[PDB]
Amino acid sequence: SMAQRKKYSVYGSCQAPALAKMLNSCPTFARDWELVEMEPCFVASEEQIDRHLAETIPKLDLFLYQPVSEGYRGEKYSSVFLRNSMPPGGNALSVQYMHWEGYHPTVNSPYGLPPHPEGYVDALIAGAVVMDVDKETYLRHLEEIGASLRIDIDEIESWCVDELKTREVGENDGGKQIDISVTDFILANCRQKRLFYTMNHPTAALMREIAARCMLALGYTYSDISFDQNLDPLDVTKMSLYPIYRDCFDFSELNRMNEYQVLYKKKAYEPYLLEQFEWFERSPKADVSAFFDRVAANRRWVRTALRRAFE
Ligand SMILES: *SCCNC(=O)CCNC(=O)[C@H](O)C(C)(C)COP(=O)(O)OP(=O)(O)OC[C@H]1O[C@@H](n2cnc3c(N)ncnc32)[C@H](O)[C@@H]1OP(=O)(O)O
Ligand SMILES: [Cl-]
Ligand SMILES: [Cl-]
Ligand SMILES: [Cl-]
Ligand SMILES: [Cl-]
Repeated sequence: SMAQRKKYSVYGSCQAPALAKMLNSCPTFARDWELVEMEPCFVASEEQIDRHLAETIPKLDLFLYQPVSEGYRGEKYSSVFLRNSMPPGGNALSVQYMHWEGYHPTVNSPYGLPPHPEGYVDALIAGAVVMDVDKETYLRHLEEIGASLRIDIDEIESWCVDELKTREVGENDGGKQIDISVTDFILANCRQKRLFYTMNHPTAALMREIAARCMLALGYTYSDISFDQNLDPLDVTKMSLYPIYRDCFDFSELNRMNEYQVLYKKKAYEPYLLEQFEWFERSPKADVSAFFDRVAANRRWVRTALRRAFE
């Protein structure tokens, strides 16, 4: 019934609690399923993950999860190890980890550098710092950078799709193919609808879409699927598209590059980008260079933009 709904959990990145929130907002889903919450992979403590292996997972009818490698934090947090503890007759369905750099091709997260309080940094700025390009020069060249990215938009999108398709194979989930994905949807809609606020924070529209695919995988009909349209669980931070590049997107509005939102606060694009320079200049140059090299290695358009703007 209702006090006798089946039990499910959602484990994975920050997208996992967001997906549970979205699913719970569908009355037909909520009629059948009761959430038992699991902390996501980046925050679960050892005590918490131990408890979930012992007490949560063996009681689930459904484990919706994103692939998480053993190398991330250890076996205990890995999707292979967690799903192994499911009871007989339980169902474990993998859900795509949604990552897409196509709106903000200059943005990534620190590797080998201190964590940034906002979680994201502009990697092209890191390259400029290494190249001894001054912050004022960079700010005067935003259009040249955006023009380069615009010329390269198809290459960028092709790579973004390939990264998702490669991950569908599930190497970080013991070689199990990902059950539930939205790759074709993302490519087909990305220029028409804003699908990501940051590379790994889907907007409401994308969260609804993936939640819908989960419901289809569970055997619900298309007509069963409806969500709270006001839910936008990953809206904390909103990266701004660069000038010129932004005009490739149907939704693009204000001010020659929009303000950023970071941790729910608005920040004008000029001070935001100047502060990125200041942040990188605090770290050892060798480490900033290692970071930029790591980002640029498989992202041709990044070095191309730096060269076209600053050579
Ligand atoms: S909801 C956003 C919360 N943020 C995070 O969890 C931090 C960023 N994500 C990750 O570190 C990983 O994606 C997690 C969730 C821990 C899973 O890690 P795995 O070891 O299982 O494997 P991944 O392939 O998911 O991650 C490895 C690196 O690859 C980046 N990444 C994932 N997906 C893509 C796509 N499609 N394109 C490019 N890069 C992608 C991850 O961010 C991660 O980056 P590193 O810089 O190597 O940490
Ligand atoms: Cl059971
Ligand atoms: Cl799809
Ligand atoms: Cl924008
Ligand atoms: Cl060229």
